Amino acid sequence: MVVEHPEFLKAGKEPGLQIWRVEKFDLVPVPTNLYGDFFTGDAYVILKTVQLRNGNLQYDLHYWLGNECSQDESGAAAIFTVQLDDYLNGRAVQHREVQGFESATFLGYFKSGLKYKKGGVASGF
Amino acid sequence: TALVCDNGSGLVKAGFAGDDAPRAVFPSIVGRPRKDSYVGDEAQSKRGILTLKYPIEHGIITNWDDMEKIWHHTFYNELRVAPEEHPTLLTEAPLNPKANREKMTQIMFETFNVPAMYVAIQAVLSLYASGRTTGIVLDSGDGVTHNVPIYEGYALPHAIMRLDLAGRDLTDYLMKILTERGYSFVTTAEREIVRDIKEKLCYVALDFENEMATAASSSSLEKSYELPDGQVITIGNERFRCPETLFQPSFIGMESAGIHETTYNSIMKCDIDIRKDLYANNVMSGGTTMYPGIADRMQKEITALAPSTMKIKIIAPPERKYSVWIGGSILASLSTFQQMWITKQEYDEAGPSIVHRKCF
Ligand SMILES: Nc1ncnc2c1ncn2[C@@H]1O[C@H](COP(=O)(O)OP(=O)(O)OP(=O)(O)O)[C@@H](O)[C@H]1O
Ligand SMILES: [Ca+2]
Ligand SMILES: [Ca+2]
Repeated sequence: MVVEHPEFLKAGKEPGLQIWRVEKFDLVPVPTNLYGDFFTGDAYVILKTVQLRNGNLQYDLHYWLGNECSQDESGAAAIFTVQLDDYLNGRAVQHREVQGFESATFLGYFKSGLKYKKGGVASGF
Repeated sequence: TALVCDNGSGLVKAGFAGDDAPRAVFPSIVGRPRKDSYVGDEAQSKRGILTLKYPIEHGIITNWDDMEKIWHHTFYNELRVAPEEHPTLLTEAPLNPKANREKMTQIMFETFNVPAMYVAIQAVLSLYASGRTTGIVLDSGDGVTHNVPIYEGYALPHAIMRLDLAGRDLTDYLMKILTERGYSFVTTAEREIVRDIKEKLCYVALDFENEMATAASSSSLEKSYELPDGQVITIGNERFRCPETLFQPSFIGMESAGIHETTYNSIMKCDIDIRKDLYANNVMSGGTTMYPGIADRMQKEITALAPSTMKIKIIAPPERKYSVWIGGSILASLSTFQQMWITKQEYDEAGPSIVHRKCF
């Protein structure tokens, strides 16, 4: 169960916000400058790393499901969130975020507003 | 390239990891003389000269000698690949005995020489297929029915409910009440017909008493069906009485409680905090769940058991005959899952016991 995937190594190394998009059975890091703009036809994974006073880190994993995102993507997102949690010693809290029914917290991360945009990368099947 | 294989009681789902569906599906049956053996349709067609057997009883592998035949047929006959050239992912029933898990692994490496393998639980894959980590699944195939609650990725063995009631039982029941009506359905050939009827016309009744009252009064609920020889027959109140047995097991003379009831009991037997999410994510899997108005009749029955202010939501995707398989197809295709495999090297090192540590 030990994952050697580069993004897991970079996963939660310091406080901040980290985003990935599911792309044909693989996590790919979104450009820092495109954070907040989501393709409604794809599935994403979001990791919020918060600095605890005890010196340790807090983790909250949110997997976002676009309306038009394919089943391979929705399934991948969920499995990847289950994997990232284990990788970070089961410490993270798993959150399922659907398009339009996001939790206050998840909406709260984006300061300049969360935007949707139609389209998205193809399915892996 | 990876291969996925869902070993059901009645049917064997199998294909390539990356496909949106299994390339091969057939009956989990092995026939030998009363080459030297037949599997699947070959066996059924030549049922008169062969002694048929089921190598999986209630989702548990009983006959290992025959189970090997099932797999041989899966590799060479159906899918047509070299087992030793492809990593093979298998599936199991929830609460699978330690012994099975090992014996299962052994066979793949020793008697088949696969380069890598893995064994995940069916119900879990179904949940992953719905794009969910936490939730309670209701997998009901031909052999058995289960209630597998899952939280943040992993199942909860203590809250698992098993039920010896499934497709085959409903088929057999249909035969009884349809004969009592007037027709005659007893032989092995006549069962297959009754099974076709089950899958085509049967449906779950929102309010049972109101349908029995509406059946007795008009004939707007009746349907016709053409047999193979030609003769036509009408099917009345037994459209919805057959699948009703799932909610009221007493119908076939059982002691067990309803599927809606077992679901509740399961959820109740979990931690108080995670109760809300199990109620809010009821995924349905397996084949004997494909009745029309099933997600509706459940949705109604559970809301009546659970608190008034509780949010409920039943899920039954159109592809729930293959949910299990599809979940695995996605899992086997992941880039991260390249490390999760059990390689031959690791099997030689540790032997069959390695399965217990690598796979949950
Ligand atoms: N539309 C339908 N209505 C009712 N039953 C159906 C329908 N479609 C399929 N089935 C039933 O589903 C059963 C097979 O489903 P499935 O492949 O999930 O079972 P399995 O996994 O082999 O059994 P188990 O869950 O015991 O391992 C068959 O017995 C069939 O009668
Ligand atoms: Ca897409
Ligand atoms: Ca099954």
